[PDB]
Amino acid sequence: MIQRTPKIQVYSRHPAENGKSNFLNCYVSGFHPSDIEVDLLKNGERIEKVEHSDLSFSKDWSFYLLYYTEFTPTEKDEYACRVNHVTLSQPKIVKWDRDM
Amino acid sequence: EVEQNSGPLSVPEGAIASLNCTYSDRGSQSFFWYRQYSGKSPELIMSIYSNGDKEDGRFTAQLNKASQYVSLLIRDSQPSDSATYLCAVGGGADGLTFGKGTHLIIQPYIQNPDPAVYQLRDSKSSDKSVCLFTDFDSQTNVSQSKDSDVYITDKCVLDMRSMDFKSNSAVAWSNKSDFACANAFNNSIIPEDTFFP
Amino acid sequence: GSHSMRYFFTSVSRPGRGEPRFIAVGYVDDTQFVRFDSDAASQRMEPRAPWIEQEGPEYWDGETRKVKAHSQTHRVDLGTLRGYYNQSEAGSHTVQRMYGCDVGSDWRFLRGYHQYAYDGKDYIALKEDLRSWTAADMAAQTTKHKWEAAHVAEQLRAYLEGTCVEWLRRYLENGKETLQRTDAPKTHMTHHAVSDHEATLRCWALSFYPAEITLTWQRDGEDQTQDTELVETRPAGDGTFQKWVAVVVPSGQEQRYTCHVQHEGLPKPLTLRWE
Amino acid sequence: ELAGIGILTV
Amino acid sequence: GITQSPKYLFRKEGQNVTLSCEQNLNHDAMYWYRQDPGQGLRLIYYSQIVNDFQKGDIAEGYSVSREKKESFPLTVTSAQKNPTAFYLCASSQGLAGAGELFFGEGSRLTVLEDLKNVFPPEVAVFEPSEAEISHTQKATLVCLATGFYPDHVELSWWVNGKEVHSGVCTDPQPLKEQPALNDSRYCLSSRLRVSATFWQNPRNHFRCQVQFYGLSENDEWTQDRAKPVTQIVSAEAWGRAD
Ligand SMILES: [Cl-]
Ligand SMILES: [K+]
Ligand SMILES: [K+]
Repeated sequence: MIQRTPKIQVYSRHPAENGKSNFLNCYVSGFHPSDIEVDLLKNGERIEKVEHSDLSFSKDWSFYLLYYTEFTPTEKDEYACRVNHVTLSQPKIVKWDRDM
Repeated sequence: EVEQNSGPLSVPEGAIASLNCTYSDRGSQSFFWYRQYSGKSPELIMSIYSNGDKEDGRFTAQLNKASQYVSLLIRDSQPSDSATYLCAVGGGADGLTFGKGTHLIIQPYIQNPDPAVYQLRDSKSSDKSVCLFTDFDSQTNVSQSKDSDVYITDKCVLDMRSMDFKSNSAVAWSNKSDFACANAFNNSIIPEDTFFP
Repeated sequence: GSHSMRYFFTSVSRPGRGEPRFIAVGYVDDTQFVRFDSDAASQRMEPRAPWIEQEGPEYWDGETRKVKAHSQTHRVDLGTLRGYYNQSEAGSHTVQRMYGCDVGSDWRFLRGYHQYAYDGKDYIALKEDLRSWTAADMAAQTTKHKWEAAHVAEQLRAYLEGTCVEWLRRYLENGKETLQRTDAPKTHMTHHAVSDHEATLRCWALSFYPAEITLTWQRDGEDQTQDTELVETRPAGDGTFQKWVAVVVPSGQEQRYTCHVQHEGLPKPLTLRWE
Repeated sequence: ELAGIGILTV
Repeated sequence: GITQSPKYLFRKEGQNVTLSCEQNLNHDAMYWYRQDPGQGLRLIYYSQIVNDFQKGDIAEGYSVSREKKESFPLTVTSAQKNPTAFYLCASSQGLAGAGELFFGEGSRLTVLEDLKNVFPPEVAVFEPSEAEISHTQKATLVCLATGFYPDHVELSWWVNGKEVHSGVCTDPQPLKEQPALNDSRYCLSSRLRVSATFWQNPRNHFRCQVQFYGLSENDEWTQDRAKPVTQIVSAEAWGRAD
């Protein structure tokens, strides 16, 4: 029963212009077991309307999902992805960088 | 759904016998030929999963998923190969649809034929008997009766491993008072070199 | 260039909280096109790409049941493997099955495969010859013999060579605008400073398809792969993908180093340096 | 499309 | 192997009946088909995995359980107005329809409208013609089991007490003695031939028996005769020297 801790990547579909609509992608991968919870936050607050891909896995059997939601960024707003998995003793917040 | 070429079909001992079948579902991935003797339970002889031919000595099946064609042909065909051949198709986690079937009857070797018509009285009675037309060749027919109370049977192949003989032996009888054995086959093409004692 | 139809099944025993989670998905190359989730409302294999919607309920029902039966296998397997490994009723456990075909540029058979795994570890798999079986445990040898006696390899080989490739090609013609198309990379560089005498260089590459890509940093010819950092290939959601590769440099001396692109979306490769 | 053959209880 | 039981049976409308079918091959898939004359075998049910089963297109008026993986019992309920058929159990290792389908050994179910019209087979040997023992090196002993209902019979010939095949042909199809309505009498026609060397010898016993499947121990009585039970009915011959 072999744990692999997830690899999270938070990015938008295209680059951002402020006030200019986009999708916010969180991409979790390399993880195991299946059991996982992923929320996207806006100002540390839980976005309701988030869709996500169907559970698949890579060659080494490790899982990977993509949680996306639509968003229209600004200067003031911060955004994250909060990922709960057995390997993390509290869910991993990962803030969105428009540089990385 | 699984339409099967159908007769019945006759083929002599040694002659090659072929049976086609076709199926109306692209989702079909597995293909089978079962054989069924009368009042007995179907048994597999051939199974095929991809295109081309598969062979097991005397039987050889072939499949074309494109045309939706599944075939069987029997080489060297024995009498052992009589009774019904069954095309079945699967590969959709839905069980197995069997086709109509094809009754393939093989003609043995009535190689010392002597047609003849005797009578056979009872062992707990006198008269009140039957009519045994026997040892005749495989290409004969034994068609139905003239009266509603005259009851003629159809033929029956009959192998012995002791003498290696095979006799096509029909039977007939009736309740009628003035019943006899000359008139017993007044509805069939019996050979005219027949030996009525 | 080459292509592939791939089916990924996932099965997770959740004892106490009922029937196990079961999620079949279906890819052509890197485009998802069918799905099944046991926790879905429909209880039907759905389309996840417009070009499989063409196929009438005949296609779908036959796929729905086929997948229902896959789940029904794993349902038992979980039971059996808990058996084999003497594990507890309390524990949740996972099976993943994975089979698919590969076809070259000419669209004809090269590779088939049937990888299987319990709890992340390899358990059994159909070997590259589509005839023998490999299996990492003595437990799985019990399964290997089982699968030898039954002649699964026969059934399975005729799928992978046969049924798979003709169905792969049926899909590559249906959605050829979706699938055969090659979207080209759209690269640039975000350069930022880590200190006074140092700076970062990300060589981006957006909006491309398929996900195959190789970005490496070259210090004017020198294969730099110690100071580099290369993140795994994001899916954009779009349908296209994304990727960048970072590296840190003796900054100030910036306009010196090269980013080597590699893709079949772009006929012959690229090289970039700072503006 | 899916396999309907060559799949077995472990 | 697979075993389905029983080879024959019949129950009157108002009562159910069950065709139990077990197997020990450890196959996941199990199936029940009914074959009618003229038609092929229609699928009644199949059962992919334990505790689970699935319709065919002729399941209306049939129950099946799968409590254990070994057995797939098919209850023919007070079902439809036409359950008379040949029923086949079957297992297959893997997905339903993927593999060989190892079949049971059949079952012959029939309706019973009233037990008043149920007779056993009156058997009689018909001694071999002497003008046939003239031409040949042989002798054809014919047997007519006649005047029985329902159709449920087997047939071995017994030399001294010897179930014998080669020399015997039986008769895949019987013959009805009334050509119209549903209720009627039957008659079979086997044919044992033997050489003249072991027939004409008067110290050698010949016989034709009929394993009839008639009424159970449970059944009722309001007739002026005797009951037809699951029995054997026979008729015999010997040699007569010359
Ligand atoms: Cl279904
Ligand atoms: K690919
Ligand atoms: K993939």
